Amino acid sequence: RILPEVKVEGELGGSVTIKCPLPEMHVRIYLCREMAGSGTCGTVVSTTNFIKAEYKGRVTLKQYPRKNLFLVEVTQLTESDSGVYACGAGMNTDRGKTQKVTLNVHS
Amino acid sequence: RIVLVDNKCKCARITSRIIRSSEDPNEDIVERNIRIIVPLNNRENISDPTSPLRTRFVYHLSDLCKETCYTYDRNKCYTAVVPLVYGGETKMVETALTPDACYP
Amino acid sequence: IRVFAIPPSFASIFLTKSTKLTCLVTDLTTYDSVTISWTRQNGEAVKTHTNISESHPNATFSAVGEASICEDDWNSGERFTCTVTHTDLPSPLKQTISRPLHRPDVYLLPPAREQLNLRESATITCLVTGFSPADVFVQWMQRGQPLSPEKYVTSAPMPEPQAPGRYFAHSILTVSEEEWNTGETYTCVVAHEALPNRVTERTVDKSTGKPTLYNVSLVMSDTAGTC
Amino acid sequence: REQLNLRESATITCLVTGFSPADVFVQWMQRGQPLSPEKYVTSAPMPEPQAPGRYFAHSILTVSEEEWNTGETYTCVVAHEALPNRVTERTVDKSTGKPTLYNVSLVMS
Ligand SMILES: *[C@@H]1O[C@H](CO)[C@@H](O)[C@H](O)[C@H]1NC(C)=O
Repeated sequence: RILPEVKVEGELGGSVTIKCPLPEMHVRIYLCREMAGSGTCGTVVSTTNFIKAEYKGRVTLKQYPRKNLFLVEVTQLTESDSGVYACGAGMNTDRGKTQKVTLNVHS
Repeated sequence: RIVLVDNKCKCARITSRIIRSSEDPNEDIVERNIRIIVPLNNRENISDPTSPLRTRFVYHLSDLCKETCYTYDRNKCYTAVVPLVYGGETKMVETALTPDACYP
Repeated sequence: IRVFAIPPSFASIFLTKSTKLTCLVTDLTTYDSVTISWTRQNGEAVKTHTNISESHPNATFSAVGEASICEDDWNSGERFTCTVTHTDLPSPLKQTISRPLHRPDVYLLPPAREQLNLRESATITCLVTGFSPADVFVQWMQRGQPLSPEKYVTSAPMPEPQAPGRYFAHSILTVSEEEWNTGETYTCVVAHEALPNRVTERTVDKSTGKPTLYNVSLVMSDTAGTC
Repeated sequence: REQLNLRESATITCLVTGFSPADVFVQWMQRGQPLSPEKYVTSAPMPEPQAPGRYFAHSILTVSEEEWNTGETYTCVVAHEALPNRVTERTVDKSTGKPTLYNVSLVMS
């Protein structure tokens, strides 16, 4: 139920980094975009190699055991209605989401 | 608010509140806000799946204000042991029903 | 010629931890006792007696004798004798007092709705039942600070009509209706010898009581196997 | 509620407040004829902690738990001089505590 709201801004040339708590458990760490139309959550990147088809090659992830932190970095942002992204751990996405954020690509 | 029965085994959470109502006299309201989260598809014996499907769901507001229960906690773990042939010798091996909750 | 000996009370060993045998002698013409003494079956002496009272308005003198004893000097099953002397009887008068159980139950009862409709003062009550022996102390605490005894009263314990071994009593506190509208801690603290910690508080507020409007919001899904 | 869960015998409390003269009388009427004096116990009148010259009292009736679900009255009658008719009485039953409307929601998706 935590709300670590962050208001990073990013254009097409702008790159946006999202900070997530890393429990170091290493079973699964992921970011999940909540789907406004369906009313549920939709994974974008995880510990697994899968990635969104529209987002292929544009988003990467960094693990920091030294600081126990997880980085989701997006190099290019194509005016997405950047909804709410939830960091989470574990296979079950809805039950494993820890923190949620939302920002704005425009300004 | 007043609901110190957040026991996540039977899911209950029946809190109490007082409608700071429209500013008339103490014509107030007392509530009991239940939210039971039925697993419904879980198994009878919570630590052993060989038990049949748990159909009945009993809910007494006495024992849930603290036992067999229905769901899994993130802070606790439930495990199991399994055999295998691999030919002749059968060796017990330990598995965990709750991954990302008690993974070694 | 009035001579009496009174034992200590639980309301003093919990409030101040000051168990002490008292010996009150009054109505004697010249002097109640020129020398107070307290003796025991094993022949153990006692401490000093002081705080002597002035003569009564009815042409007689009052005297008191103190036997400051240990806490276990009354729960070990032994007797106490108050040696008192006068001037007309050549024999030193003697008097003896000694000591002879079930756990109580405490119940909070909410003020009746009718007096809440009148808006002067609701009376909260805590009933203590089934205690043996009749050795219960009751006090009222608000927000962790006790209230003055002038605000609440406690009933002298009476024997149960059906269970003579058991005893029952109660205490009541009057509070302004508006205060109970806003609400307070309202703790009835109870102290009986048949209690683990000597302690069994129960409390009440506007939040608790008879619920007049529920609303259950139980949910169903099909994967919350992990509440 | 907690007394009713012991499933043994319940206690009715009858409280009288604010009367100036002492020596009030309390009797327990059971929908018709009275009851034996040993089925109820009344206390003495003590002064009011709040009021200067007013008193109060309290009486207890002990009944079996099962008698409530039967649905009997067990009314309390009191007599005192200051009453307009020198006598009054009240009553209470399990049907007095139940009045409450519920409220239920039940989603399943
Ligand atoms: C329960 O009642 C309160 C106030 O009456 C209301 O705010 C709340 O939404 C209700 N809950 C449900 C599940 O209807």
